[PDB]
Amino acid sequence: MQNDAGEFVDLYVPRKCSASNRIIGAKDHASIQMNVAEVDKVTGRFNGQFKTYAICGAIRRMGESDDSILRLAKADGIVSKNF
Amino acid sequence: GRMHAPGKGLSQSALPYRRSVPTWLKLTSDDVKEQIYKLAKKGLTPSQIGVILRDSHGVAQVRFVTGNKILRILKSKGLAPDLPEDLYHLIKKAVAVRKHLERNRKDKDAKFRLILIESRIHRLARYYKTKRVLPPNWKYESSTASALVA
Amino acid sequence: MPLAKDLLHPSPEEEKRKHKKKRLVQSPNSYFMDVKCPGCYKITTVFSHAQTVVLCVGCSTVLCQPTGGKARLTEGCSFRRKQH
Amino acid sequence: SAKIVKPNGEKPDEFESGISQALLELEMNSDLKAQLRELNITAAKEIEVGGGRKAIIIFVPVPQLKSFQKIQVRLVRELEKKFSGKHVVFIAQRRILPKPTRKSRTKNKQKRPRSRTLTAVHDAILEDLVFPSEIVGKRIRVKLDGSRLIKVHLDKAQQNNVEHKVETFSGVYKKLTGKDVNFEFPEFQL
Amino acid sequence: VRMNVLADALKSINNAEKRGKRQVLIRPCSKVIVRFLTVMMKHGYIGEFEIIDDHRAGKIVVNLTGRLNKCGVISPRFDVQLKDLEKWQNNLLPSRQFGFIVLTTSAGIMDHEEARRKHTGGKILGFFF
RNA sequence: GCUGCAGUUAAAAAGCUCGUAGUUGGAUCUUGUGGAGGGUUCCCCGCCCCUUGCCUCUCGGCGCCGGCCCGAAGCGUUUACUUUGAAAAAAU
Repeated sequence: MQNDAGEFVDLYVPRKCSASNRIIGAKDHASIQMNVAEVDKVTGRFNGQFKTYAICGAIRRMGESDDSILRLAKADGIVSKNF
Repeated sequence: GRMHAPGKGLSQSALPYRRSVPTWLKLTSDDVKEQIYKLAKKGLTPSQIGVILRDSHGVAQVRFVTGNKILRILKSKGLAPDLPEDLYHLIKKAVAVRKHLERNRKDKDAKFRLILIESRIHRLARYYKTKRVLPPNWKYESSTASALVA
Repeated sequence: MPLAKDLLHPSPEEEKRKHKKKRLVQSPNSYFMDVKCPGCYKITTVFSHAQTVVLCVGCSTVLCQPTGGKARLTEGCSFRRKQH
Repeated sequence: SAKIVKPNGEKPDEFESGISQALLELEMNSDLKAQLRELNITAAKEIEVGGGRKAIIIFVPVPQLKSFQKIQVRLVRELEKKFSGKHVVFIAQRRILPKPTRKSRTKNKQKRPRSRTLTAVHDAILEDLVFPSEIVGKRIRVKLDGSRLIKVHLDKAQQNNVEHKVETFSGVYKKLTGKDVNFEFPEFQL
Repeated sequence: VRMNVLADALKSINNAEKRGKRQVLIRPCSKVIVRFLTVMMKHGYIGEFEIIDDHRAGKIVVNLTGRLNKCGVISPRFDVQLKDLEKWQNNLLPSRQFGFIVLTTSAGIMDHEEARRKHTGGKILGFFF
């Protein structure tokens, strides 16, 4: 939200589900934020760098979060587009 | 669903996307027309010519070898009948049930099925009368019906 | 079906399994074949779901019999499909 | 006679008299003398293709074209041998009639046949280019800018007769109709 | 029986969006459906789409982006005049700031904001937001 | 209750099927480059194939050194729809 002077007027901007493009509400206690370690390419070891995803509670309780986290990890380089 | 029954089955033909004649087919357009003209002399209706040609010769769809549907091919030589295929078979079915009911007046199922055939004759004749295939004065009658198929 | 399977590229084993009218584009399961018999050897063409009791050019009394599904051959030398 | 191409006033052009000379002189050797009979070619043109090279288009009248295709497999191979490294296509001389409803003069005394519609002509021109091979199916992609692309599927037999000409087919169909086309082979076909 | 094809196309998209599916298949295709989809795509509510030829009216596959709240049809194609269009957008839209009515007019199928620039009335087809 | 209600159990679906009038009815038949206003492609001119779709007169002014051109007319298959003109007491 902006006004005609171009300044912003929301209290905060809420996050959206990485699998589904829908807003995660302030009381969605079934939702999660996932965090995953990157590894260096010469020795397969943690360098302290990481990647993150957020998942809606409605997609978790129907059983679709495992396949959603897998598609996200194949779209990024982690699973390397072969299986 | 079916027009006079509770059934809703799905069986029908499914034509391929490719309209072309196949390279192995030895027949040609005017020899297919002569085979159609010979089979018509035996009194075969258009629906019977297409199965004899599909089963015993190479032609899967006559309309793809010869550019015309086979009732047109017979009409252009005057070989086609006056009363059309389906209306002939419906009228032939109604006279068989009427020969049953003259001696079996207790058969109340046969009485009910005759209403469902003759109301299907009336619906199909009303269609053909608007497209000029039949005279405007054409009428099915329960006394006359035996004379329509002689 | 998962949440994300693409509809434009069914595998041939997904397409061959389903009904002829419910495929992405329609196609028949029936075919044409060439058939040959003992005693007289002029080859002839037959449709696999025939309704006619076929007689060959070799004048044998039955080449095949009709049935509620595919027609059955009288132990003829070929059941070979034509390619197209 | 020679210079068989085009209506009156248009006829004398060097390129198009050159291609029609190269066609009509070929009946003089004993092999094509069996099957050519001075049959009409209505026009020809030489046109650019995407590789910076050239190709030729030959225009054939409709009741003659059913006889040309029966010998085209040898007749085009002889012409592509004789010309300077060119690619050749034969296409029909189809006419389009305008839309009768508020885009033409119209009356009850003659009706526009559906065989003379723009859609029935443009989708017939597509079958002429590919002739040694057969169309297995079409798809159309609509882009986010509102443009269209056509995807054509060609049969998997006879690849060797068309794979080296898909780059001229796109450029020829673009110049005959104004539309983008790609030519492709299927994963599998029933 | 099937009395109207545009109502099937939009009900089929609307049920697929609510299940969270990434694609949907529409059948039969029509000239009216392709022109309606194009208006939603140009405003950013759906992804790109592809048409399949089968020699029997055809089919469409559409890509979904998760932004669409609803799309729908008004079944009698009522006529509208520029003076009465305010009453229809007061009834059908969720806010004055977003969402669109779709009209058919002699200048084409279009967005109700374009019909005011072109100074034209028409018949109502549907809406989206 | 048109916008806008309800009918398993609270009031309420004809015992069942056919059928004339009434209401409703599947897909399909001509587009992108160039210029103005405006944008960075689309709305007005002229074009791949037709741009008022044709046509050739004759009573009747125009352009020029008789003949050839450009505004009426025959009219664009018939209607609904929509946008614009005209014409409708005052008082309220």
